[PDB]
Amino acid sequence: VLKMGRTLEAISKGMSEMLAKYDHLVISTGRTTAPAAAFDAYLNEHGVPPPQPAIFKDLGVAQ
Amino acid sequence: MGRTLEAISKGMSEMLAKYDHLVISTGRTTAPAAAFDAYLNEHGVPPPQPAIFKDLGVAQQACSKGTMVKNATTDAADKMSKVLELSEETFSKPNLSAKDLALLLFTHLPGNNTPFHILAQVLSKIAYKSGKSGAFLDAFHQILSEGENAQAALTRLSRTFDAFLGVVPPVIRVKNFQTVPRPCQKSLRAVPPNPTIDKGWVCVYSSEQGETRALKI
Amino acid sequence: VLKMGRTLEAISKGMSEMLAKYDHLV
Amino acid sequence: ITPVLKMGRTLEAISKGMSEMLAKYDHLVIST
Amino acid sequence: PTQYPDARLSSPIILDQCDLLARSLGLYSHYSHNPKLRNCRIPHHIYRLRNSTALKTFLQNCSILTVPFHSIWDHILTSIQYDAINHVDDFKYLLPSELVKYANWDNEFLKAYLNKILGLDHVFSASARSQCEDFSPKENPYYWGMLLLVHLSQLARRIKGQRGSLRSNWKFIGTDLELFGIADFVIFKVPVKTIIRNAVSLQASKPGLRIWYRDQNLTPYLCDDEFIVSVASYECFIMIKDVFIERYNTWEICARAWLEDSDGADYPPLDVLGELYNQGDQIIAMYLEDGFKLIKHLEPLCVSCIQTHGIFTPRKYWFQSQMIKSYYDELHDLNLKLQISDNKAECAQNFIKTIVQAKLTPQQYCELFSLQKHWGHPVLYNDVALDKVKKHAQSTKILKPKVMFETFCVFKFIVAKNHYHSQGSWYKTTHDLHLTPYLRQHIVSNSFPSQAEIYQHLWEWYFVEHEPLFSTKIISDLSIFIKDRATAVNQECWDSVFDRSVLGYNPPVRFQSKRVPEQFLGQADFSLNQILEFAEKLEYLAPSYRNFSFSLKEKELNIGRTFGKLPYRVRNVQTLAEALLADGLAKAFPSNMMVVTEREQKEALLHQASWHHENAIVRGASFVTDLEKYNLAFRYEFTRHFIDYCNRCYGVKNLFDWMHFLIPLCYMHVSDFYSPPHCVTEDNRNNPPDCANAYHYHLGGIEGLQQKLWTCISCAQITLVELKTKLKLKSSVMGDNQCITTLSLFPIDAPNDYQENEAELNAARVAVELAITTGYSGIFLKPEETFVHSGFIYFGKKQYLNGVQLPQSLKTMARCGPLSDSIFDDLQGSLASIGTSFERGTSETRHIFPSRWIASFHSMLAINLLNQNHLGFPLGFNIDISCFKKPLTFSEKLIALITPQVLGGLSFLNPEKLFYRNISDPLTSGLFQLKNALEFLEKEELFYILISKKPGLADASDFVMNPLGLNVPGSKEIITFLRQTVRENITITSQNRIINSLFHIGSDLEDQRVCEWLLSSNPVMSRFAADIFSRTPSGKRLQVLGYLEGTRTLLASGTMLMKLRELTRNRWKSWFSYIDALDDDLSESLEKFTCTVDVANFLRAYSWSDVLKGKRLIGATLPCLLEQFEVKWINLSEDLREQFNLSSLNYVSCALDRKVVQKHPSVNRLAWTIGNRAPYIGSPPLRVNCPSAALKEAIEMVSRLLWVTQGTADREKLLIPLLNSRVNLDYQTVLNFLPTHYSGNIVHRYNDQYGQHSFMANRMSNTSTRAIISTNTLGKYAGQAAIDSNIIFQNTINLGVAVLDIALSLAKLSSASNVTFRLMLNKCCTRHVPSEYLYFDKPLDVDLNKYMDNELVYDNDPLCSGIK
Ligand SMILES: [Zn+2]
Repeated sequence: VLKMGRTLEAISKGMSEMLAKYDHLVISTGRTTAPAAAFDAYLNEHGVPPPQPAIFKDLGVAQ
Repeated sequence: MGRTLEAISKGMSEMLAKYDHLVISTGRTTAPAAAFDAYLNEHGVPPPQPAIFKDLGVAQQACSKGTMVKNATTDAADKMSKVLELSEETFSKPNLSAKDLALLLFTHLPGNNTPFHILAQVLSKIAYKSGKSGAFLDAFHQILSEGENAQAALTRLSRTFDAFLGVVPPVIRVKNFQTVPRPCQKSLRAVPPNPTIDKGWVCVYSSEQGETRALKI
Repeated sequence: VLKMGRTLEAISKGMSEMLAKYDHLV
Repeated sequence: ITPVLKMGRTLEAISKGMSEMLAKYDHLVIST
Repeated sequence: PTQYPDARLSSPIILDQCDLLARSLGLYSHYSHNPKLRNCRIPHHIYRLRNSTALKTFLQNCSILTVPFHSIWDHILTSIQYDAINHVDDFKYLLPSELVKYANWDNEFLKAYLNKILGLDHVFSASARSQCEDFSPKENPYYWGMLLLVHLSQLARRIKGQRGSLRSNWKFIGTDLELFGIADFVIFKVPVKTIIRNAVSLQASKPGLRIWYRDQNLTPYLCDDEFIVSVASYECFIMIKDVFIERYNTWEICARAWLEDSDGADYPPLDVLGELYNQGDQIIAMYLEDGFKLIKHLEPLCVSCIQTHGIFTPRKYWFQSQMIKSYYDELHDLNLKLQISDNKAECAQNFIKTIVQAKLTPQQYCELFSLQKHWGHPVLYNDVALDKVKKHAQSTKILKPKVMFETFCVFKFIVAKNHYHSQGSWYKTTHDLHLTPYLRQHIVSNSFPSQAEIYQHLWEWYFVEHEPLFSTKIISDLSIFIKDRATAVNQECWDSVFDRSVLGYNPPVRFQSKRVPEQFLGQADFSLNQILEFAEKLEYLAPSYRNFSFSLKEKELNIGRTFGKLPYRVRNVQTLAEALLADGLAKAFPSNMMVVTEREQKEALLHQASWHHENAIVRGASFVTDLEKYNLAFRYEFTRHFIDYCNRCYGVKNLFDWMHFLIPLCYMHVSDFYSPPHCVTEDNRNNPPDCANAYHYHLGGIEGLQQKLWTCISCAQITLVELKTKLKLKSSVMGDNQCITTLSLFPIDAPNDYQENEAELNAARVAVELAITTGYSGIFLKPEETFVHSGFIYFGKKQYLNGVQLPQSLKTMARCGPLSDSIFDDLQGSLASIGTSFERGTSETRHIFPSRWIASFHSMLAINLLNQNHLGFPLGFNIDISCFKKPLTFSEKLIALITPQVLGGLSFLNPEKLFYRNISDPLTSGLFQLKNALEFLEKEELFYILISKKPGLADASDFVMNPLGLNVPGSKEIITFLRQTVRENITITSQNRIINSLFHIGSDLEDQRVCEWLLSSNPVMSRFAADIFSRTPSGKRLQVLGYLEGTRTLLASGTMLMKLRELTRNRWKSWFSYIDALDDDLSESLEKFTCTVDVANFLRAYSWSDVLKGKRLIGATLPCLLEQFEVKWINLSEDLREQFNLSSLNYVSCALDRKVVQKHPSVNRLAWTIGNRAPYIGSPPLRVNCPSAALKEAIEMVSRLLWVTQGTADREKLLIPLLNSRVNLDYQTVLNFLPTHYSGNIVHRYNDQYGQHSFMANRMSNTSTRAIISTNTLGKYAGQAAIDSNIIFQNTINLGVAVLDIALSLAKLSSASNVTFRLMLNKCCTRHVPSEYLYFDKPLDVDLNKYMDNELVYDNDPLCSGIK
């Protein structure tokens, strides 16, 4: 029970910290998101990289 | 401990949902802190990958350590900061400089180079110096809405508006009295003892030879 | 109290999955 | 009846994952 | 032959090739920014033009230098305007005096007609100044120029149409401004002295020339030459012609209106027009292309001036202040880019001052808003166009996860809520219930949470998962693929869209085909499941499909807006995805939920504006944002979740991700034929670099690729704002603008000024919140162009000020012209275009006669112009001399223009269309109009000669396609002569399996048999036959033909030209001769009747006698309203008796409401006010969730055919052959979906049950709000003898409203004036039509079960969605 009390007091603190931090977060966009998604989707469907994958190497995604 | 457990359960579910959404949105290519800092320091511009910041101000302060040079990320953050400054009493409120205000008043007047154009310049400059340009513009618009023209509006504002009580007219330097515009020549008079704007004296023209003429409207 | 245990196990499952997803990033 | 032993077990796992999230937040988020 | 250069300007103005012409003539020009054009070798088809001797004599005594087109534009306009009167002998035909004569006669006729109909003599008086023959030639400054440019534009179209002969050219020599037209170019030639005009140098006089010649001593090139030249294209000339016609129409309408009223006419005065026209011309000449930056401000300035009219509040002037500041900011930029002194640029300031200082009423400002395109359009450069797009589509955005998260959760909540309120239960959830506690106990109890508590528990919607909705294998229309569209070429051959000589190398491969209609017929398989499979497997990501190209839009004033073109199969994927979205899921988002709040009932407003669930007042305020700037701001980080959720909702995978997966992999460029990318070479060709034209990594969206999804996301964010601020909002989306209205509640005892201020404060709170919410999504509202107002709204395509609709007539009536875009320059095409434009124009104003004059003028002009300058014949041909061997007289053309179209004449301006668009029976109204016109013309003995013409030779299918017409050769449209050719080409050039299965070998026999069978009942009913024919596979076949008609080399494919020429001569012979077409027996027989219904019945029986075979026709003839009811005036106030110059049972009663709610500017005209009334509001055991079009049409056919036949019959054997051709259901199951029946009178109740009606009068909608119509006093017709009569009680309301509106259109009203009258029923036209059934004595004997393979026609599993 005491171990449960200590674990609960740690968990609540962590949870409150995460929510308070999440209220203030902000992100910026990049140009590697959609090509990376397309690459992963193609490997998921077929198991091989899409034809003429050099452009994906140019974006630094094919890996 | 039912309450202290159920509260933790609901919040944990909420935290889980929010952070799962976050990780799915930027996943699998986001730049960690160390790589972001290394790339920025060595190249001078941030990587072409998404990044996560603690605050908007942190994004506003992301610059190379060696020299402070603006980069696309800082401009995006500064743009967003001007958006956050908005308030609902001043949404789309016109912000006008003295020159811009004079141009607007000119747009409302008929003719060209009449005495009222000079009056408009003087009033706009004086109002902008005292920080009362918005109230001046609103009073002008109100007099327009009552059904009058801009000339009567300007005269009534010269009489009654608070910012012009007991203000000496400014002094304008000219080569002679042939330099003054043609439509305003007929209105020139002799300088009164104590000229003031709320009594109808616009400005004072001082020639190269010490001769001073006061413009009366 | 059984409902509490079931909810906790579900939360742990989802947490495990989302930890795997975060492990992918770093 | 098994839920009782299983919470007692699973709160430790939840604490470990939560600790992991505090660890990962320090590397992902830029805070200089 | 079939296709000709466009009659009006519809394309962007591009002047690249002009640089190549100038280099081939030895002149200098710098139109283009592309360095490829400075040193390439000239394409041969342009280089060969320097050998023509006419062009060398035209360029005699000219300078080496040229000038741009706009710097001359001003002088061009002035020169044509003042010089066109000395060249009447060039256009001696077109007979201008006869045009004026006919227009005057037509106005007099309409005045007499309206005086007889309204029952008051002397309503319309004579202003002898507008009625004299010399009014328009002498007082309109654009008359002669307009005629000259009509003539010259026909010549120019002829010269461009020919493929280039080196001897085909035209020229015009004036006092100034010589012109010369060659293959694709027009050359303007002006004296040098008129440009310098006593100035130091050429750049001093025109500062805009410093861009071409920075600072050079130009006098060595101008001393020895008397003229200077500017080279331009054919589109520049067409734009000039368009400008003259628009200005002439506008001036004439305004002048006549101001002579009509002279106190208040809803048109700007002529002083303002003259000033704006001159100053705009000067602005364009001085600033060239940039000038359009200043001129682009006319529309927002007009709107901002309209807004300053209600109860004063300071905010009402902020928008005007912002626009003025923007205009001068622009000016200051232009003045520093060209180093212009302040004293030189007075025209721009005069332009702005002319707009602002004119103190017009809101109506005149709303009309002046329509002159935006009266100065032409700018020249476009693709690098300048793509700089903006590149900057906006590659920029980085700062996004906040919390806003994105919450708007996604709101998206899911909206979908779920619409599902629940549609089907009364939760969809089948599949997620663990423990994750969401709040939603669990609403799901278990099958209840939905209230609107107040959604915000507190918003996060819980992230975990909800469920079963798929909206099955994919059915879409409703399936005719969207056939439609015309522009596509790009495959990536192997992407250079092929450019010129070989400009490129500098020959591309190895050349492309096979491009347009949609020609490539849909070429695809051999085309399943719909195969498109789905194509998307599921991500086949497009193959290297062959990675091409994307832009193209610019036609008629705008900005630096250039782009629409995109995709390869063919990606275009199929896009069309399928958008159709799927628009049918299934876009229905849960109301994007047009708005109605004007001042026109809505108080109980409805109170119910809608209450947050939870009377002593309350509701006041609204709106603001306007621009949706055009949304497309480029969308990023994947934002839209991942919405796309994925759509994928789950349809069960498919990866379907909605196509744009974000594909676009960043393409090479973005403009497919301009003469402007390749700056830096592409032969070895560079495979992986070209970035330059000014082209770039890589487009990251945003494009203008129309995913419109449905973006609008849905916008609605979700607006709803999130509604949850946050707890205020009710109503949004509407027009084509470009979206207007949002906020509703606020006040206590009863509140001053009006306080309410006015507080409503705007609440609207501003909402606007700020929305600005933040979209800013954290990457989409930036610009507060500088947004205004908040209490009265101004866009609702339809119209503008409202405090609920008072404002006129917009010039927008549609200024484009009236002699020609339209038709086949082989058809006369009916032109006249029909004029007629439709006229009816809309009258719907948008309160002045009738000024627009009528223009319509009649252009009708007679069209006749003369096509008579002697037809493009399909040799240069001088004189159709009338070939046809009748002598020139036509004025009376013959007049009589042709009087005869209604249903009778084989050329009248498309029916006066009855001033009242309502949908006319029940066109034959009876046409006979009424013809009788009135002949009584006015004094030739009353020609009636029975003109209506009795020889019937032609028509089959049953022609009569089924045209139910309400006659068997006269002259009334038949021209497309019916080409349809047979189109079908033949379809059976030759098609490999598509769907098309080959639909147009199988024996379709003609099926058409013949079905049409013959539908007219075999003992009493024939043609409306029923037409309704049935539209739903058989023959109707689908006709629809596909209609889609495919508007094409090239399909319709086109010597002897085709000769066939068309012979058809044209035959049609003219039939139109302009009435002694040739006569049946003396028919005239002798018709001569006895006096009612118009008997005449119509006899004509229909006699004309189709061969088809009818002695049986009698029913269900077609209905009386004309203007003959059935007469206007009797009961009470008129004392102030109106002086204005109308007058000195002193079953009926509908009409009166005028004395109470006024709003008015702008005063109460002196009836169309300036609104009231309280609303007279238009007064006038299934099973249902499938997703019914296909085939099932809907099958249900409609079963319903109609069951309702027509008798109960004691053997209906089933008649129903099986029709139903087996559409769906797979048996007979009995179908009956389970029919609604309630067993009440009606077949002849009478068919027209009102299944007809198509007009729901309102063709007037502005302010009058209906003050009309008190009461249809309780017409005796036994208020269902005794009422279900069994001719009267249609929905159209009498339109007639009453229209009479009240038209009678008082010019009277000067007051607070003491009132009006009440009544419509009296007449006995001649009323008939008692007994209930009667149709008896079919034989079922259809043809196998219609042959389309089991077509999913376009057949539904193999008709009911797979929920039975519900
Ligand atoms: Zn009658």
